[PDB]
Amino acid sequence: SELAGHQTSAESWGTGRAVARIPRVRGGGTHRSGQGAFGNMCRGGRMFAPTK
Amino acid sequence: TKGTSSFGKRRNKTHTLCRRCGSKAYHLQKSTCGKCGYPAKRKRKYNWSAKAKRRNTTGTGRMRHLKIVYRRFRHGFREGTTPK
Amino acid sequence: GVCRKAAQPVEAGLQIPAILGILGGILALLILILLLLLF
Amino acid sequence: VRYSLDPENPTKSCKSRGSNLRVHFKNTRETAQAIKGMHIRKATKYLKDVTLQKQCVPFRRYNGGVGRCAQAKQWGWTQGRWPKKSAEFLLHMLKNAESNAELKGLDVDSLVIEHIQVNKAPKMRRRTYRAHGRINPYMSSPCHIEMILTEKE
Amino acid sequence: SMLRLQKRLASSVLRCGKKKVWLDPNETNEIANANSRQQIRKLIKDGLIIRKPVTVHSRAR
Amino acid sequence: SSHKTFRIKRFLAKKQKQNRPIPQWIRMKTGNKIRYNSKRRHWRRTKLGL
RNA sequence: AAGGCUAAAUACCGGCACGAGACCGAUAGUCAACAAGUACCGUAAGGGAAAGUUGAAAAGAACUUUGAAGAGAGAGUUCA
RNA sequence: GACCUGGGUAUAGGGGCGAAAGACUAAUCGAACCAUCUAGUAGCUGGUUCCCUCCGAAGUUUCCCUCAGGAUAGCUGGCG
RNA sequence: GUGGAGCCGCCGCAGGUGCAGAUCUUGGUGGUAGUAGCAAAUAUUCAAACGAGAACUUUGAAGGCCGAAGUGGAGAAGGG
RNA sequence: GUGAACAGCCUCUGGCAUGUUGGAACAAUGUAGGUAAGGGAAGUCGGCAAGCCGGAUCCGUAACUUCGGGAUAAGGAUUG
RNA sequence: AACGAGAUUCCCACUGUCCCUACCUACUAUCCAGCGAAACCACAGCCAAGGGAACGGGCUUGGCGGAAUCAGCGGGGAAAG
RNA sequence: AAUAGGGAACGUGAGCUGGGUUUAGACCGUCGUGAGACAGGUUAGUUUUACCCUACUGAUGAUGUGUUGUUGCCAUGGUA
Ligand SMILES: O=C(c1ccc(-n2nnc3cccnc32)cc1)N(c1ncccc1Cl)[C@@H]1CCCNC1
Ligand SMILES: [Mg+2]
Ligand SMILES: [Mg+2]
Ligand SMILES: [Zn+2]
Repeated sequence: SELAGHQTSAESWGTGRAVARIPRVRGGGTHRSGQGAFGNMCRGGRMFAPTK
Repeated sequence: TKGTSSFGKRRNKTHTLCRRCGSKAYHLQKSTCGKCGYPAKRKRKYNWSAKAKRRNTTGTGRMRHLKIVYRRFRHGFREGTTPK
Repeated sequence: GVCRKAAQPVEAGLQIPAILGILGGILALLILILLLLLF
Repeated sequence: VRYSLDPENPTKSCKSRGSNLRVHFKNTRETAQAIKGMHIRKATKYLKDVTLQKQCVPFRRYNGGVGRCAQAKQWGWTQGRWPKKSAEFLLHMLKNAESNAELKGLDVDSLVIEHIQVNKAPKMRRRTYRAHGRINPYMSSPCHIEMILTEKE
Repeated sequence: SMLRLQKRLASSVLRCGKKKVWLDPNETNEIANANSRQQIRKLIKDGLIIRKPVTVHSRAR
Repeated sequence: SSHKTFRIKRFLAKKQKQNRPIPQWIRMKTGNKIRYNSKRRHWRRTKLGL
């Protein structure tokens, strides 16, 4: 994965509401509302040191 | 009164649906458009939103007259009738 | 008809109230009880 | 289909089935304990008096908050409740358990309910509306049943 | 056997409110037949839907 | 609104025709897997925005 | 010097076609193997998913019984 | 009555607007929202996935806008 | 025991190579639990019908309520 | 209709089933509405809460005062 | 002077604020019929002293211990957010 | 008669009350060029959840005695 795996625009919650500080996606609506964004941990995310 | 009793005064629309882009963006007070910038001559595309090109590049419509170029070109733009 | 409500409609929808059910709970700092702890 | 513990006297023991019938689980399970091992024409006469609140059904396992009643002293227990919908459906198909039995040529007046079980169904959803703009699910909990009726000889 | 249609169609042809209309429940499978407006005007002529006049509000006292 | 212009009610004619169940025989056909129309806009649940 | 022209060797992650891969195998691979920039949200800029598999063949359970129907019991199809 | 109210129009982020509270500007304001630069930096918390066998410590020196950290020696292991 | 079409040993080579934790991520399911709850604005009752089935439907008779700044009759905007 | 009145209360014209459910019993604890002998703020940070007076007529009106006010002052008497 | 949902003190009238509580009604709560969530959750739950990271529920030594439960209850769980 | 001193997470907020302290408004005094500071002063200022186990208070109970009932005794525990 060259560089793109990051075409999902998101940010961390930034406060201790009750979830982890991982970036969460924006908006509302669909099932990809507050799910996990990029990071190696998350579903639908980027990979650890994406190969060159 | 800041919350739910203020949503009751939402009655008059602001963005009607435009004529060229057709995207619900034609701002009626300012007489312009959101996505395309309708009273301008040129089409508002930008690099900062790299997906918004992908919504409206060449190849996301019908390509009614470039299904005709991308086929007539590979024979070299013949103009004669045919042989029977 | 016979199967227009029982075999057309029973696949039509049947998950449409699950349009998630929520978008997150954006309840925005409900620690309104100002506490301030002795200073 | 395939049941649990298909019968040891296979010609002379009947069986029925109902699937995805919208009742509670915890009220269809615990009306099935109370008729387990009972003669059918007394069990049919039992479930009528449940719905008419004459002769209750004790709750032995799912006894959370269930108010007491006096008719449960027959079954050695202090808590009871009278399910007039749960003891309707498995009244409605003990009708259909013996409707198959004499179709197989079995004398129904010697049948006793040998086996009966209740097992849950995929919980179908709809939604509630709560405080501070939150949503929670009203989940129905329907249940399957399964039963074996055996003549005693 | 709904009669809500006849309750509505009568109270525009009798010029009256929806309350005041309609006595006589004996020809129920006759008044459920006519769902038109011209076939509902025979039931007034046959006297099966009546006007049932106004409640009293005497100014005597 | 009931004071609507022309370019709305030839838009509302399009979002009324395409809000319709499927014919039943096309579920039987070769090489499909669709079994119910999912684009059915229900007029109280989901709204258009003009 | 303060006027001008010029192929080649060269750069290509958009385009039409292609060919191959010590790759990934459906929570992976692009977001999208399916009616995906679609359903949906937002006034708007914009944000944006879920969802592949019966069998070799529909041969998709005729017919009989119970029940208002859902659903069972038999019968049957199939090596299953 | 320095009154209340519908629609039209004007004013846009270091800017609008304010009979002045740093109020209000789409539930967001002592600087709105959307997208990119950007996976921004972190001497700081949280985590860091198989087994056996051998060896197995350190919190001290000197200096630093050093005192929650690093350099240097000390102590350790592996190789000879 | 199921399963129905691919798989493994050995010498070497190459890794997106091994999970109990990260208020991990997606998905699933309990315990709580047949519990909390179905309590703002007075109020229903009798017979008949259609019906497999009636406290909630219709029809009547009575009892009532809103009471002309309406719980009525009509439009704008919005909804399509 | 009453009343100064589009006040509150009740009724006709015109609407509806008491507001997303009923059946039985009438414990505590609340929630909303009331009453209480004798004392009358002793309660409490605090006369908070609740109570009291409330409409009309005929009398009657002080301190102060920018000479307009205080003022429906206070204090009474009548009301079918 | 007037005026003020402005702040403070006293007086008159009044009253359950109180001395000192009591009763009655409505809607709940309660029980049944039907439908039925979330908060939260290591494992769970009797106490005294001792030591201990100096105030344990689980260890030590003692005291002791019966199923399953309902209506409450606000001491504890250094409760939960 | 006496108006003894004390402890129990400075007993006691999912028991209450908010008076002061201790947010944001404001006024004065002193300090500071100033923003502001002030165990100096005053006024105005949202007090969340028990349905979980335990403790307890009540209420059916449970085992053991063959089923069952009546009349009883009391180990203990409370204490005026
Ligand atoms: O409704 C609330 C309210 C009360 C508590 C929460 N909290 N607190 N911690 C919480 C954790 C989770 C969820 N909610 C939580 C939220 C809101 N009010 C309110 N009351 C007092 C202070 C602040 C507020 Cl906003 C209104 C205000 C006016 C009077 N009527 C009620
Ligand atoms: Mg999957
Ligand atoms: Mg004794
Ligand atoms: Zn446009």
